[PDB]
Amino acid sequence: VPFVEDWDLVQTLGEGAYGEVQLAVNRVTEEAVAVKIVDMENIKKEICILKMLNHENVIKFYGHRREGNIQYLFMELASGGSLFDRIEPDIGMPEPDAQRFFHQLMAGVVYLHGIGITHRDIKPHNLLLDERDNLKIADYSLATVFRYNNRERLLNKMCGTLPYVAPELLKRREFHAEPVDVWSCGIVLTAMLAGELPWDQPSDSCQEYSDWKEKKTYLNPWKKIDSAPLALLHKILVENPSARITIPDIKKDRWYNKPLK
Ligand SMILES: Cc1cccc(-c2cc(Nc3ccn(C)n3)nc3[nH]cc(C#N)c23)c1
Repeated sequence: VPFVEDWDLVQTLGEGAYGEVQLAVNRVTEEAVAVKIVDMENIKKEICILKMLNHENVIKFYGHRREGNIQYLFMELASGGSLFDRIEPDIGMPEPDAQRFFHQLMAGVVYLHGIGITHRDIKPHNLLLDERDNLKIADYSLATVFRYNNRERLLNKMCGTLPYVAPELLKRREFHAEPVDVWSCGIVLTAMLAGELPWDQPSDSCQEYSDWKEKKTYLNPWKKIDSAPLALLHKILVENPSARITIPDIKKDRWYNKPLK
Protein backbone atom coordinates (compact mmCIF):
# COMPACT_ATOMS: atom_id res chain seq x y z
CA VAL A 1 0.00 0.00 0.00
CA PRO A 2 1.59 3.36 -0.95
CA PHE A 3 2.63 5.71 1.98
CA VAL A 4 2.31 3.22 4.92
CA GLU A 5 6.00 3.86 5.87
CA ASP A 6 5.52 7.65 6.58
CA TRP A 7 5.10 9.11 10.10
CA ASP A 8 4.13 12.63 11.10
CA LEU A 9 5.95 13.93 14.16
CA VAL A 10 3.07 15.59 16.05
CA GLN A 11 4.42 16.75 19.43
CA THR A 12 7.17 16.32 21.93
CA LEU A 13 6.50 13.96 24.79
CA GLY A 14 9.60 14.99 26.57
CA GLU A 15 13.34 14.97 26.78
CA GLY A 16 14.60 11.69 28.32
CA ALA A 17 18.22 10.76 29.24
CA TYR A 18 19.56 10.74 25.69
CA GLY A 19 17.48 12.88 23.28
CA GLU A 20 13.85 13.95 22.75
CA VAL A 21 10.80 11.72 22.54
CA GLN A 22 8.06 12.59 20.09
CA LEU A 23 4.55 11.45 19.32
CA ALA A 24 4.45 9.94 15.80
CA VAL A 25 1.29 9.18 13.80
CA ASN A 26 1.12 6.99 10.74
CA ARG A 27 -0.02 8.86 7.65
CA VAL A 28 -2.00 5.85 6.41
CA THR A 29 -3.09 3.80 9.43
CA GLU A 30 -3.22 6.64 11.97
CA GLU A 31 -1.33 4.36 14.43
CA ALA A 32 0.19 6.56 17.23
CA VAL A 33 3.68 5.63 18.50
CA ALA A 34 6.63 7.23 20.34
CA VAL A 35 9.97 7.93 18.70
CA LYS A 36 13.20 8.67 20.49
CA ILE A 37 15.37 10.90 18.31
CA VAL A 38 19.09 10.78 18.93
CA ASP A 39 21.70 12.82 17.14
CA MET A 40 24.58 10.32 17.19
CA GLU A 41 28.69 2.01 21.06
CA ASN A 42 26.20 3.25 23.68
CA ILE A 43 23.23 3.26 21.39
CA LYS A 44 24.17 -0.05 19.65
CA LYS A 45 23.79 -1.59 23.14
CA GLU A 46 20.40 -0.03 23.76
CA ILE A 47 19.00 -1.25 20.43
CA CYS A 48 20.22 -4.71 21.10
CA ILE A 49 18.54 -4.88 24.58
CA LEU A 50 15.41 -3.16 23.21
CA LYS A 51 14.98 -5.88 20.55
CA MET A 52 14.87 -8.50 23.31
CA LEU A 53 11.85 -7.00 25.06
CA ASN A 54 8.50 -8.77 24.77
CA HIS A 55 6.20 -8.31 27.70
CA GLU A 56 2.92 -6.54 28.49
CA ASN A 57 4.58 -4.40 31.29
CA VAL A 58 7.61 -3.37 29.25
CA ILE A 59 7.67 -0.79 26.42
CA LYS A 60 7.80 -2.63 23.05
CA PHE A 61 10.35 -1.70 20.36
CA TYR A 62 9.07 -1.45 16.79
CA GLY A 63 12.38 -0.77 14.97
CA HIS A 64 14.85 1.96 14.07
CA ARG A 65 15.81 4.15 11.12
CA ARG A 66 19.09 6.10 10.72
CA GLU A 67 18.88 9.37 8.75
CA GLY A 68 22.47 10.47 8.45
CA ASN A 69 23.53 11.53 11.96
CA ILE A 70 20.06 11.11 13.57
CA GLN A 71 18.75 7.73 14.82
CA TYR A 72 15.06 7.16 15.24
CA LEU A 73 13.88 4.55 17.77
CA PHE A 74 10.23 3.55 17.32
CA MET A 75 8.48 2.36 20.44
CA GLU A 76 5.03 1.60 21.83
CA LEU A 77 3.31 4.76 22.94
CA ALA A 78 1.89 4.94 26.45
CA SER A 79 -0.96 7.31 25.93
CA GLY A 80 -1.52 7.84 29.69
CA GLY A 81 1.85 9.41 30.46
CA SER A 82 3.96 8.77 33.50
CA LEU A 83 3.27 7.36 36.95
CA PHE A 84 5.15 10.46 38.18
CA ASP A 85 2.13 12.50 37.07
CA ARG A 86 -0.34 10.37 39.09
CA ILE A 87 1.46 10.80 42.29
CA GLU A 88 0.10 13.74 44.29
CA PRO A 89 2.75 15.62 46.27
CA ASP A 90 2.48 14.87 49.89
CA ILE A 91 -0.48 12.50 49.43
CA GLY A 92 0.49 9.86 46.88
CA MET A 93 -2.49 7.94 45.53
CA PRO A 94 -5.23 5.52 46.78
CA GLU A 95 -3.74 2.36 48.24
CA PRO A 96 -5.53 0.01 45.76
CA ASP A 97 -4.22 1.98 42.76
CA ALA A 98 -0.69 1.75 44.21
CA GLN A 99 -1.09 -1.94 44.77
CA ARG A 100 -2.14 -2.64 41.25
CA PHE A 101 0.78 -0.58 39.86
CA PHE A 102 3.14 -2.42 42.23
CA HIS A 103 1.90 -5.80 40.96
CA GLN A 104 2.49 -4.61 37.41
CA LEU A 105 5.96 -3.25 38.17
CA MET A 106 6.97 -6.56 39.74
CA ALA A 107 5.70 -8.44 36.69
CA GLY A 108 7.87 -6.32 34.41
CA VAL A 109 10.87 -6.51 36.64
CA VAL A 110 10.48 -10.34 36.90
CA TYR A 111 10.44 -10.44 33.18
CA LEU A 112 13.61 -8.33 32.73
CA HIS A 113 15.49 -10.22 35.31
CA GLY A 114 14.44 -13.52 33.70
CA ILE A 115 16.00 -12.52 30.38
CA GLY A 116 19.08 -11.40 32.35
CA ILE A 117 18.59 -7.63 31.96
CA THR A 118 18.79 -5.09 34.83
CA HIS A 119 17.08 -1.73 34.24
CA ARG A 120 19.19 0.28 36.77
CA ASP A 121 17.02 3.43 36.79
CA ILE A 122 13.58 2.46 38.02
CA LYS A 123 11.64 5.52 39.08
CA PRO A 124 8.22 7.07 38.40
CA HIS A 125 9.41 9.09 35.42
CA ASN A 126 10.38 5.86 33.62
CA LEU A 127 7.13 4.04 34.51
CA LEU A 128 4.54 4.78 31.94
CA LEU A 129 0.76 4.12 31.72
CA ASP A 130 -1.25 2.94 28.67
CA GLU A 131 -4.94 3.84 27.95
CA ARG A 132 -6.17 1.32 30.52
CA ASP A 133 -3.62 2.44 33.14
CA ASN A 134 -1.41 -0.60 32.54
CA LEU A 135 2.14 0.12 33.65
CA LYS A 136 5.10 -0.16 31.33
CA ILE A 137 8.76 0.09 32.18
CA ALA A 138 10.47 2.44 29.77
CA ASP A 139 14.00 3.76 29.02
CA TYR A 140 16.74 1.23 28.42
CA SER A 141 19.68 3.70 28.26
CA LEU A 142 21.20 2.47 31.46
CA ALA A 143 20.05 -1.13 31.14
CA THR A 144 22.63 -3.91 31.05
CA VAL A 145 23.01 -7.65 30.92
CA PHE A 146 23.75 -9.17 34.30
CA ARG A 147 23.24 -12.89 33.38
CA TYR A 148 24.47 -14.63 30.27
CA ASN A 149 24.77 -18.43 29.59
CA ASN A 150 23.35 -18.86 33.03
CA ARG A 151 26.33 -17.10 34.73
CA GLU A 152 25.81 -13.95 36.73
CA ARG A 153 28.14 -11.02 36.43
CA LEU A 154 28.51 -8.54 39.25
CA LEU A 155 28.04 -4.87 38.48
CA ASN A 156 30.47 -2.09 39.39
CA LYS A 157 29.40 1.01 37.56
CA MET A 158 27.52 3.60 39.69
CA CYS A 159 24.41 4.82 37.95
CA GLY A 160 20.78 5.62 38.59
CA THR A 161 19.18 8.52 40.46
CA LEU A 162 20.31 9.08 43.99
CA PRO A 163 17.02 9.01 45.92
CA TYR A 164 16.22 5.68 44.16
CA VAL A 165 19.64 4.05 44.40
CA ALA A 166 20.46 1.15 46.80
CA PRO A 167 23.01 1.80 49.48
CA GLU A 168 25.47 -0.92 48.29
CA LEU A 169 26.08 1.07 45.16
CA LEU A 170 27.40 3.90 47.30
CA LYS A 171 29.43 1.63 49.59
CA ARG A 172 30.76 -1.39 47.74
CA ARG A 173 33.03 -1.88 44.77
CA GLU A 174 30.90 -4.64 43.27
CA PHE A 175 27.32 -5.73 43.89
CA HIS A 176 24.53 -7.97 42.60
CA ALA A 177 22.15 -6.42 40.04
CA GLU A 178 18.81 -7.80 41.14
CA PRO A 179 18.63 -6.43 44.68
CA VAL A 180 19.43 -2.94 43.29
CA ASP A 181 16.32 -3.03 41.14
CA VAL A 182 14.27 -4.42 44.09
CA TRP A 183 15.39 -1.57 46.31
CA SER A 184 14.35 1.03 43.78
CA CYS A 185 10.85 -0.61 43.45
CA GLY A 186 10.57 -0.06 47.23
CA ILE A 187 11.25 3.70 46.86
CA VAL A 188 8.68 3.80 44.11
CA LEU A 189 6.16 2.17 46.35
CA THR A 190 6.94 4.63 49.15
CA ALA A 191 6.43 7.52 46.68
CA MET A 192 3.02 6.10 45.56
CA LEU A 193 1.83 5.74 49.12
CA ALA A 194 3.15 8.96 50.64
CA GLY A 195 3.72 11.38 47.77
CA GLU A 196 7.31 12.08 48.92
CA LEU A 197 10.80 10.42 48.87
CA PRO A 198 12.13 9.23 52.14
CA TRP A 199 15.78 10.47 51.70
CA ASP A 200 18.07 12.34 49.36
CA GLN A 201 20.33 9.23 49.24
CA PRO A 202 20.77 6.12 51.42
CA SER A 203 24.04 7.08 53.07
CA ASP A 204 25.39 7.10 56.60
CA SER A 205 25.42 10.90 56.62
CA CYS A 206 21.70 11.28 55.62
CA GLN A 207 19.67 11.77 58.82
CA GLU A 208 16.41 10.52 57.19
CA TYR A 209 18.12 7.21 56.26
CA SER A 210 19.51 6.87 59.83
CA ASP A 211 16.10 7.43 61.22
CA TRP A 212 14.72 4.64 59.04
CA LYS A 213 17.52 2.29 60.21
CA GLU A 214 16.58 3.16 63.80
CA LYS A 215 12.92 2.29 63.00
CA LYS A 216 11.41 5.72 63.53
CA THR A 217 8.29 5.04 61.64
CA TYR A 218 6.27 7.55 63.70
CA LEU A 219 7.92 10.15 61.36
CA ASN A 220 7.05 10.94 57.71
CA PRO A 221 6.77 9.43 55.17
CA TRP A 222 6.34 6.26 57.16
CA LYS A 223 3.52 7.74 59.38
CA LYS A 224 1.32 8.06 56.29
CA ILE A 225 1.66 4.44 55.35
CA ASP A 226 -0.60 1.73 56.57
CA SER A 227 0.96 -0.96 58.62
CA ALA A 228 0.54 -3.74 55.96
CA PRO A 229 2.36 -2.03 53.04
CA LEU A 230 4.84 -0.64 55.59
CA ALA A 231 5.78 -4.19 56.77
CA LEU A 232 6.65 -4.97 53.11
CA LEU A 233 8.74 -1.81 52.91
CA HIS A 234 10.58 -2.95 56.03
CA LYS A 235 11.68 -6.09 54.04
CA ILE A 236 12.58 -4.24 50.83
CA LEU A 237 14.50 -1.31 52.27
CA VAL A 238 17.02 -3.45 54.07
CA GLU A 239 20.56 -2.21 53.84
CA ASN A 240 22.34 -5.58 53.37
CA PRO A 241 21.44 -6.69 49.87
CA SER A 242 21.99 -10.33 50.83
CA ALA A 243 19.28 -10.08 53.50
CA ARG A 244 16.91 -7.99 51.38
CA ILE A 245 13.72 -9.66 50.24
CA THR A 246 13.66 -11.17 46.75
CA ILE A 247 10.85 -10.96 44.35
CA PRO A 248 9.60 -14.58 44.88
CA ASP A 249 9.23 -13.66 48.56
CA ILE A 250 7.62 -10.30 47.82
CA LYS A 251 4.97 -12.32 45.99
CA LYS A 252 4.14 -14.09 49.25
CA ASP A 253 3.83 -10.90 51.25
CA ARG A 254 0.53 -10.30 53.01
CA TRP A 255 -0.12 -6.80 51.67
CA TYR A 256 0.93 -7.93 48.23
CA ASN A 257 -1.86 -10.59 48.34
CA LYS A 258 -4.48 -8.40 50.15
CA PRO A 259 -7.75 -7.86 48.18
CA LEU A 260 -8.29 -4.04 47.83
CA LYS A 261 -10.86 -1.65 46.30
C1 LIG B 1 11.51 8.12 29.69
C2 LIG B 1 10.63 9.02 28.78
C3 LIG B 1 10.88 10.35 28.57
C4 LIG B 1 10.06 11.08 27.74
C5 LIG B 1 8.97 10.51 27.08
C6 LIG B 1 8.74 9.14 27.22
C7 LIG B 1 7.58 8.41 26.65
C8 LIG B 1 6.37 9.05 26.90
C9 LIG B 1 5.24 8.37 26.39
N1 LIG B 1 3.95 8.78 26.49
C10 LIG B 1 3.54 10.00 26.95
C11 LIG B 1 2.21 10.39 26.92
C12 LIG B 1 2.17 11.68 27.43
N2 LIG B 1 3.44 11.99 27.76
C13 LIG B 1 3.83 13.25 28.37
N3 LIG B 1 4.27 10.98 27.46
N4 LIG B 1 5.33 7.17 25.77
C14 LIG B 1 6.49 6.54 25.57
N5 LIG B 1 6.75 5.36 25.02
C15 LIG B 1 8.09 5.19 25.01
C16 LIG B 1 8.67 6.29 25.64
C17 LIG B 1 10.08 6.46 25.85
N6 LIG B 1 11.20 6.59 26.04
C18 LIG B 1 7.65 7.16 26.03
C19 LIG B 1 9.56 8.44 28.09
